[PDB]
Amino acid sequence: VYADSFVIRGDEVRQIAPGQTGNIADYNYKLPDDFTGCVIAWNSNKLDS
Amino acid sequence: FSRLDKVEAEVQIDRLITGRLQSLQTYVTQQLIRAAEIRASANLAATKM
Repeated sequence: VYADSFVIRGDEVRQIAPGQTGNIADYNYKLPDDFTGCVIAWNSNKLDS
Repeated sequence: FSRLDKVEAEVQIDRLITGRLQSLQTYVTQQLIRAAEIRASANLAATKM
């Protein structure tokens, strides 16, 4: 089991799914096409901002 | 391939390839019948000679 971690803008949370493209899906962090496991995303406006 | 997601592309293309392979089995199973009747005419013409 491996648990990654990062903080991205709210608009681009849809972009971590496999098979997407953009400025956070090809130049920073790209998931493989045959991904297993799953993503746990939640708003954190209280702490980061 | 060029207008839909890669993770869901597997089921779409797999739908078509099974269709062709099923359609290929129909062609061969007709020749097995056809080859089994020319075999009769190949075994009666071997008698008149």
